Amino acid sequence: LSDKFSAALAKNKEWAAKCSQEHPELLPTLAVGQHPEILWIGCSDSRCPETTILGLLPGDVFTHRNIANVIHPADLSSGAVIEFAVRHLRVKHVVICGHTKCGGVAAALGNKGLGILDPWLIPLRQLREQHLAELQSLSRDEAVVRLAELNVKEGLKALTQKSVVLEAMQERGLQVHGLIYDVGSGFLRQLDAAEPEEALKARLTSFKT
Amino acid sequence: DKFSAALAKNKEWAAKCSQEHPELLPTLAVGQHPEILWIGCSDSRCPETTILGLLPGDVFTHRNIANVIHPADLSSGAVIEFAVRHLRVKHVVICGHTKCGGVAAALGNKGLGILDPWLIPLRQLREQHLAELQSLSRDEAVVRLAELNVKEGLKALTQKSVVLEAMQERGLQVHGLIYDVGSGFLRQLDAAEPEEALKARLTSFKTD
Amino acid sequence: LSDKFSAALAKNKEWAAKCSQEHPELLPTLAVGQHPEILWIGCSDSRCPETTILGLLPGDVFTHRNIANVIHPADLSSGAVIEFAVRHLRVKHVVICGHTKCGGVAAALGNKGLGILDPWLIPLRQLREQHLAELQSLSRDEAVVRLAELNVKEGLKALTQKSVVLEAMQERGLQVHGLIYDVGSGFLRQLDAAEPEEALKARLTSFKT
Amino acid sequence: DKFSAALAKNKEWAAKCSQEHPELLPTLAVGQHPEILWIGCSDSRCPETTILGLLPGDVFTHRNIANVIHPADLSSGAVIEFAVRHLRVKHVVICGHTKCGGVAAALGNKGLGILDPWLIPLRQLREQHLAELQSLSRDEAVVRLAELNVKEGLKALTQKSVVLEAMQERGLQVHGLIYDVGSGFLRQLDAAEPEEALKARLTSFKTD
Ligand SMILES: [Zn+2]
Ligand SMILES: [Zn+2]
Ligand SMILES: [Zn+2]
Ligand SMILES: [Zn+2]
Repeated sequence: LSDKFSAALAKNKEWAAKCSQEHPELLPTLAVGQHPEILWIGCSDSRCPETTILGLLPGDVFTHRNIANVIHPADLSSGAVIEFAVRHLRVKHVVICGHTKCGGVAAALGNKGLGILDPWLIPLRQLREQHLAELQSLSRDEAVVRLAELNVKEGLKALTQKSVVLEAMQERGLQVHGLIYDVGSGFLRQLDAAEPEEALKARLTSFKT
Repeated sequence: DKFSAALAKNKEWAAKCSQEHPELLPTLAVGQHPEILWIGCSDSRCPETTILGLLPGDVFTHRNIANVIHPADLSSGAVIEFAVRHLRVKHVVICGHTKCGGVAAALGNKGLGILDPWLIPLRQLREQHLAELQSLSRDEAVVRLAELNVKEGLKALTQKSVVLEAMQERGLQVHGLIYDVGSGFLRQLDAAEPEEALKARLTSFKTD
Repeated sequence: LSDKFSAALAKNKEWAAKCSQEHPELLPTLAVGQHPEILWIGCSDSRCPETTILGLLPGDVFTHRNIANVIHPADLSSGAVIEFAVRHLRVKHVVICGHTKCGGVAAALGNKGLGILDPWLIPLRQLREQHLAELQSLSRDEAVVRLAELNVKEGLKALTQKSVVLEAMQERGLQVHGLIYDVGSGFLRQLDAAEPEEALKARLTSFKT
Repeated sequence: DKFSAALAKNKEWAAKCSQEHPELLPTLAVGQHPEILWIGCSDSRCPETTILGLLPGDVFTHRNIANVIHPADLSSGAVIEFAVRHLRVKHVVICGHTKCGGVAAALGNKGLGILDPWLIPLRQLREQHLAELQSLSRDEAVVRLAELNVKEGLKALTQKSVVLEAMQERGLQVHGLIYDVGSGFLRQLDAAEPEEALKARLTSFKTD
């Protein structure tokens, strides 16, 4: 039965042939330089390929995907992506997308040791501690969704606790957005993700350099 | 507004998926079973699922600046642990690309703030291969250092007990590619190491 | 003659001579194996050498020192020290020691960009944002002290959001302590670092493996 | 017991310091001017200020498991930036030591949880030098890998623009030591590199 790696390289050649036949200017024009307007921070989960689920093309979405779309404030991996997207490509939108049935969110609600995943998941366990009574009042499936939403909202806070982001929000109206992707339906939903404007004033004072 | 345009295109895409693959999304909701972990660049021109002609559920994905594997990076570390031990992917692919902004940054000497520590592995390869890279044009050096970065990434990937375990226990394979953003073609890298190399790595890294 | 490095190697040999003369069994007995009962997490600040300011000897204090004694939850540097000290050496005490006139705490209350220090100092700026009204109500010098104390208390919280620490606290009565070192007087003062008992219960539920 | 005993000994030490160095604490109350950055092991037997016969204010200090320099580690990165750029230390010392638990862990094949990613650089040196280390006794291998770790750390330390700038601008020096926990003596390591090596590093790492 088929080697999925070999099958993928053959499907890549078919995709390159389709590009050459249907849109022969697209890839050569993108090779001159990318100009995406969107930074996507989402989960590595194979069911959440940003460009496919958004109905977009190569060149549209600058992408970071990690376990459970977690923003550790001092993580160089997300830190370097955000610096490059915001300062160098000047994206207009930063999207943090969580998803239903997230294995990283579910791991954080369990109490099994998962080796190197344990430090990675600490931010999710911090949210679990802070919201423990609320999460215990929900079904397992509702708790995984609620913690996924709380994680997206906390990530948007962490994202704005960066001078490069606050500068872009003041200079060009950079927007930040929280989404949940429903792996069962294919639909994205927006999170309210409200903060008092008081919140951003304190953050500006505390973080702009 | 590209954000509101993308949400409208998402709804259209999800509706079309329900009509043209009616079993896909409901079966994916039960559980993912991807056979491939892709480690690639965040570059907007390298969306793994589209360039491979695949579907949602096929590729477990990590994308960062210049597809760099720092040995002790928890972000790539956690992805590799989850993909290899929990999802049991059969393939790990590191994919570099032509016209990589991270590779180009590393060949320059401009300070880029938080990017500077991130790009150290590329500058280590630049130092190690300095005569070879200086013998090339800037455009040729950006390709060459992209290739050297993929090959070094495959070494870093295999200096992990979780990977070495899966290679011996269940035949996990690792692969290096370069994506040409101008042609849409993936090229396989030779990425040769003597078998002697994996023996010393097993001794040095595999834990009980 | 002015070279502090060569002067330090000469003073090292004088110190080795003093050990051989005054306590000839000490270093050979320590060479058999270390048994410190204290893990110290302090600032790199040259004024805070733990073994000297505690009046202790080599072998007494397992030590981590970093900029402003910051505990990033997912930092492998502090993570590995804590794992080794708590699980393998079985220390009885973990001390987080902040200090007066901390340059890292002062940096976090300023708005100058300090390159690679910026991500490192984010937890201090998070405390600044959370306590902004309180810190703005104080003099510059009082704010530097207050933020230094808030940083030690936040570090003790981060330290207990680790299964290895919670396990040792329950199984063998490991204790954790917050101190401030006054660089001008040489005195250590203890911080209260009391938590509502609800807090510790939720942390056990949320973090113990 | 030992915690309350240490607080009482602290007060006695501060009282004795006021009598035997009456200018020291009042000068330190206002600031610090150490000329040395020490990067050493957390090992309780390697307290830098004590083994150097120095005082508070003399040694800006970073201690971690096995004195490992991960190139992109923000913990060591932030210390080096602060010491070199802001305090303008004249010397950076990396000190390894005999009977190092982290070095010994890297030569074993037991899984140690969060220590495993931390110890990768030691296992990379073990792989690179495997034949040489297998030719030695356990005790000789622990010393040899400790020395290889100090030398690799000095390379990582100099692959930083802040260090290279200080070396060129103000003659910052870097030094590798091994501390013998049994004798109390520091030994200097030869730590030779072709001058060719530092030139390629300057080209590859110094920001304009
Ligand atoms: Zn997920
Ligand atoms: Zn790239
Ligand atoms: Zn300090
Ligand atoms: Zn050691």
